[PDB]
Amino acid sequence: SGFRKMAFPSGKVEGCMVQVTCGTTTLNGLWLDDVVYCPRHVICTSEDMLNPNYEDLLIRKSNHNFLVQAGNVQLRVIGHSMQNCVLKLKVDTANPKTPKYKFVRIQPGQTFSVLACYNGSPSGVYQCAMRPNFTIKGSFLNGSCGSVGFNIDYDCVSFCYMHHMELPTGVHAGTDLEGNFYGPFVDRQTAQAAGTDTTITVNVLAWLYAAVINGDRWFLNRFTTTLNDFNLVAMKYNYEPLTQDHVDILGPLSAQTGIAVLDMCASLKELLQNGMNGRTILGSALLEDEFTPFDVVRQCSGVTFQ
Amino acid sequence: SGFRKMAFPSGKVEGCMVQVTCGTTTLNGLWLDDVVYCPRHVICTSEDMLNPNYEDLLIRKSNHNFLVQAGNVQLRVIGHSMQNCVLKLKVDTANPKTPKYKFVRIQPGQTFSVLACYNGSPSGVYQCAMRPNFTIKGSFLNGSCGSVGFNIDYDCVSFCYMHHMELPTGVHAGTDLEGNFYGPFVDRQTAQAAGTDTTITVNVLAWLYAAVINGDRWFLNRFTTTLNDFNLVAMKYNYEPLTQDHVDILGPLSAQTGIAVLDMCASLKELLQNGMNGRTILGSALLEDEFTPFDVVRQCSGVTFQ
Ligand SMILES: [Zn+2]
Ligand SMILES: [Zn+2]
Repeated sequence: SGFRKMAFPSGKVEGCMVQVTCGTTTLNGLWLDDVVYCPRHVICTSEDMLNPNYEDLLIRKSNHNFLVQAGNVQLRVIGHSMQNCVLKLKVDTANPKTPKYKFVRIQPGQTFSVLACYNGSPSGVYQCAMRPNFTIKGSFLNGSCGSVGFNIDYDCVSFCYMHHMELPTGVHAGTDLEGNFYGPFVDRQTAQAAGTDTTITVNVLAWLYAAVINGDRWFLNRFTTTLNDFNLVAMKYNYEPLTQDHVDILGPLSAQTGIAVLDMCASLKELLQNGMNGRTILGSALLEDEFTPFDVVRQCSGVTFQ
Repeated sequence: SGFRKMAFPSGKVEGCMVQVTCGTTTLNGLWLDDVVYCPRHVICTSEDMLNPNYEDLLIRKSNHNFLVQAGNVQLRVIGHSMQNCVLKLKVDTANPKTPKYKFVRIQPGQTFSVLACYNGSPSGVYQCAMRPNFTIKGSFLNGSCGSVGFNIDYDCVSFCYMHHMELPTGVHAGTDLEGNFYGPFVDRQTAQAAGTDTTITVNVLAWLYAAVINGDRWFLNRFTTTLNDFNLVAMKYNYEPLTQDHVDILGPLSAQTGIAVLDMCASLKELLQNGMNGRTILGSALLEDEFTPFDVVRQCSGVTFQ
């Protein structure tokens, strides 16, 4: 029993981590097989990214302006290519310590674990969601660029995010593992647009099911609703509105608890509409939205495999 | 910038983890050098722990009623001894994958990371505090016994906790790595006393400093106080009262922010005494107490080494 926001174990990743140092400016890369993945602004000492022209900067660099460290050596680089916002760094050896992976483009609302790193060394691991405006609300100090975010199920790591920048208003932006930003963001030091951060409605509902499972089943009430109904309260309070894919994802949670998705929607509104002040759900004074319906089925219910 | 409750990277530990299976009943152990550490109630199928006599149970077992699994094999056990609430399981090989460690008896108020495991395999990692009543507010399903909690600084793992039981009221109890429970608890299935869970006052203060650092410096107010003053509000609201070791631990935080420990105490009271409703601190609607002053200095300030 209990409910914690767990990260995936990070061992499979701590040994894909390396240092990438161009001239100056030191940051992290991901060493898989015989390649190293890193933010292309490693090559920026030029006029900074107050207006950088990456393709013209990158041509002053040769194959061996690029030193990496993996615990202790070099790795010698026998090639490079810029691929949207990522560098690749062809090295001479395959990482003995590479596991099964894919890259994937997570879509907002979903969760991953971040292994925060500084010049190649693990600092910590935390769980996060990609906000509906494709930013993450992270914890990153200077030197953490290139840190990555991953999912696991088997012994198979599904790398999904690479940290690139801190926005001028405290939030974090990055790429998938082939260098396309999430969101409209660019890897320049300019003030970057950023829309409305919505609450991930489907995730809040998963968490209210967790609360019922793990003891706290007394935010429920005696009313019920339609999806059109709830969405007009939803839309109003800055929640992502729900459709039919959400209701079906919630399926077995409604089954193990014996509560219709729609009656759960029904009690959330009274929390969203006329609520405000007092009690407690699974230990939070807020509605949490960084658990997906799968995160819950794990922390309570339905084993995975290993 | 930002502030997250990070766990330590768990790779160093995922490879100290093994399965221990007696007859039936399967749970986790810790495989260090040529020894395996596990809850002694692995040997309980006897009348259950509704009243178990461990020393008489343990004598029906021989050296090789005890099978462990480490990823794939056995480890053959060439000895055993019961040491308070832990088993040891003398095995024939040293874990090739053991790192630098100690055992330590954490004291309430401090934090560690938990690697939640099931029959030898990692599920996840989360950060927690030992509550002042020597329980932890965890997330543990059936089969997680033997999961452990650890601290890191170097490449040196300081194992500090081993999960033993779930109390009848939802909370978790365990031992240090030489088998003495934290708290007055016993490894029997009986209703176990459990005193008042206090808020770790010194940790709340560390977190309010983090909020000032990481943007949120407007819970501060125009008053000040004495330690005797605050403690009488403190005592009243079920906070651990502060002394002089707390004030000094908070030292450099007061230095980087330019705020006297006592003026911080001063604003907390207005939050503790006449407060109630509205705003937001570092994203929480509650006063968080699972960051120690060291956890903060890390997530913001003062690197460690590696
Ligand atoms: Zn970067
Ligand atoms: Zn146990």
